[PDB]
Amino acid sequence: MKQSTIALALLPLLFTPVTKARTPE
Amino acid sequence: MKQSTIALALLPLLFTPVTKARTPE
Amino acid sequence: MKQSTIALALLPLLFTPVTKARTPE
Amino acid sequence: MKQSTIALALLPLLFTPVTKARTPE
Amino acid sequence: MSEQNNTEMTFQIQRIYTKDISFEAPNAPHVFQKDWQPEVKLDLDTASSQLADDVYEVVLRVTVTASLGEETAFLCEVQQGGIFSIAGIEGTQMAHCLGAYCPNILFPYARECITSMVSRGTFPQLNLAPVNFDALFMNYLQQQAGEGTEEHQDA
Amino acid sequence: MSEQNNTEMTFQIQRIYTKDISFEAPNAPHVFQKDWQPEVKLDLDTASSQLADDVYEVVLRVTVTASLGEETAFLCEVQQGGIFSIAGIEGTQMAHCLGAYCPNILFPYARECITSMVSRGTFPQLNLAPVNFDALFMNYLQQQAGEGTEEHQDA
Amino acid sequence: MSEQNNTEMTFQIQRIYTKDISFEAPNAPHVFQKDWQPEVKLDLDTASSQLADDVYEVVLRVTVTASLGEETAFLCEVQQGGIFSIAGIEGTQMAHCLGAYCPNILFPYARECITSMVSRGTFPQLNLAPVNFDALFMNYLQQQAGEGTEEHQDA
Amino acid sequence: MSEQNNTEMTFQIQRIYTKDISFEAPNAPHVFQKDWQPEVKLDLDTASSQLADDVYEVVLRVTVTASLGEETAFLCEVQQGGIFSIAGIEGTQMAHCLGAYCPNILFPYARECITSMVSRGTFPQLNLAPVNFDALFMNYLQQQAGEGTEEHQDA
Repeated sequence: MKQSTIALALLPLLFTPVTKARTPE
Repeated sequence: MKQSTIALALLPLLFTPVTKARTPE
Repeated sequence: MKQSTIALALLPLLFTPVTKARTPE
Repeated sequence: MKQSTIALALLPLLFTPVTKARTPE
Repeated sequence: MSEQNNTEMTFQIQRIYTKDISFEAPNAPHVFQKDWQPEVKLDLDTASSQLADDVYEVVLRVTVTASLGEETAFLCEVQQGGIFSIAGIEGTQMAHCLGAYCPNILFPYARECITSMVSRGTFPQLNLAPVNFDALFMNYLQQQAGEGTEEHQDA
Repeated sequence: MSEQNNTEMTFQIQRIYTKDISFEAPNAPHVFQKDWQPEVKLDLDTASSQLADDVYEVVLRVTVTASLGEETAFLCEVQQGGIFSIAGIEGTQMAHCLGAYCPNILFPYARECITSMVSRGTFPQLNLAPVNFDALFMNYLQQQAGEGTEEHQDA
Repeated sequence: MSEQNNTEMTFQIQRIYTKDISFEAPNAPHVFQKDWQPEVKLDLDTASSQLADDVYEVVLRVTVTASLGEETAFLCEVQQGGIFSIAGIEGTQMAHCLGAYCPNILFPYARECITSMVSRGTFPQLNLAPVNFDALFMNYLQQQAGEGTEEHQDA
Repeated sequence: MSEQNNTEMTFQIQRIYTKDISFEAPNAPHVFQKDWQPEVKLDLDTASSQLADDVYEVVLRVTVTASLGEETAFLCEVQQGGIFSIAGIEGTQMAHCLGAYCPNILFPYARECITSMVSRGTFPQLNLAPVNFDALFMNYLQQQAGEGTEEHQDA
């Protein structure tokens, strides 16, 4: 018997506005 | 953009008042 | 006073005049 | 030196109402 | 039969609340170069609704523009609504009660809500001027009269 | 809001502000279990000072003792002060200006500051009902030469 | 990838402020008598801004809609901007900075600015639960290891 | 600052609110005619209460003094209370949650309540700067370096 209050999750994009912020997957 | 300091003017449209503030009819 | 639940009504003593309203020093 | 508006400092005790996290000395 | 005075009346505050907010700082990160008391433009707008009889919900929309020099700095806006139970009275007497008095109760609450959003936008101190909005009508409805100091001297 | 304007009565608001604010919720998270409107008590104290020639500051210590059930909810006190350029007044009406119309200006601001701190302390909102204490003062003053006053500037 | 302890990458906050704010209680006078079952929608928006060399402002516009089944209770949307001087060590290393830890800077402020408008709109206490994005991005960067337990048995 | 670290942590904000608020200007008339250049003496004090097992109140006393030399401009104290769920982590990570990360949640609430009180006392805007207790705790355990601004834009 447990519950959880409303929350966010991981941003499904991961924003990279700055130059040279290369993300090699 | 305008240039002023605060405002406050006597409502030229007035305020929409109560319809008959005496009898719920 | 007549402090009530939430009312000013009358002050505990007559507030002040503009005359002195303080010790002159 | 801090080139910022006032800025707070760390706490002597690590602030722990849960148990008590610190060095034993 | 009909004495020219505020007959009976009924006034009670039911609930006061912010119904709507807007804040837009268009030139925000750049316009911070300009430090002074920003060029203000307040604009007062109307929003109303009668919920029931003897119950009217009065809103006062306070629109704010603020500018630094030749450009806009920030924009703020609050709609401070308030439910008030008003009864007994009728005519010009209630036209003033909802037209000045009820929005004047809501004015301090809207005032702090503007200055809050200004502070959140890290902009210069923006405080609205304390006006007695009821007095603006009251001075029109009264004949202005006074007295004078009197003396005598014979040389 | 008004008085006997039959003279050169002057009243220009210089400024309204808080010389003292307080909000105290000692039992706060324990007392929130008592989710209802607290029993609220209003109290007043006198304080004021002469700042210049015909320029005078008026301060009202407005107090709100609130309690949920049989224990303290919150203690909310504001010494709401305001400077006014007042002139053209004589006699006991000088005591009426500062004892009725000047606190009348400060009452919306006192109520607001409290009501905002209530909502910040997350207690059920409470707006103090407006009273025409101005009139009650006039009735008493106009039937006596008893022009009394207290010297009190603790503000 | 910054495998060794050193702190090569460096952070300095120039400024934090709201560039846009909007609260909307569309049915506010009606919404307090309605069934209080808040179905709160969470919506994230991103805004980019470069102010200078190495001066990058990242903005996160957080939207909070509350719906009582079919009827909207309120809306609370805050564009939380923040000027952050971020440089020294690029790629996924810097991507964990700007896109994970920098959100965590703005997020307490964006929470509070929403919570403030809700409280001013006289609605019950609403706080969005804290989400550590940055740790779960380290989970993909090089996994989450380093279980510390510097314990102190005492009361 | 290069650590991976686990999250786990059973965290949920139960309720945030102002327990205590205060603003004192006993020199309020005299100080307004002064040139505004105060020495802002901050004070940071720590308080709590156990409400249950794994339910603990984090209170952080934020106290802002302002003195224009020997003239005290004002004093302001807001004690921001916040009920939080703590479980999962123990030792210095739990100490990070309580002594940095949880009053970081409470920081913008305390901040706005102080700057509001300043503007209520009609003093110019005094916004508290972002202090990372978290990043200061990241400083120990390891070596602390810092890269400088390289200044690079190309097209």
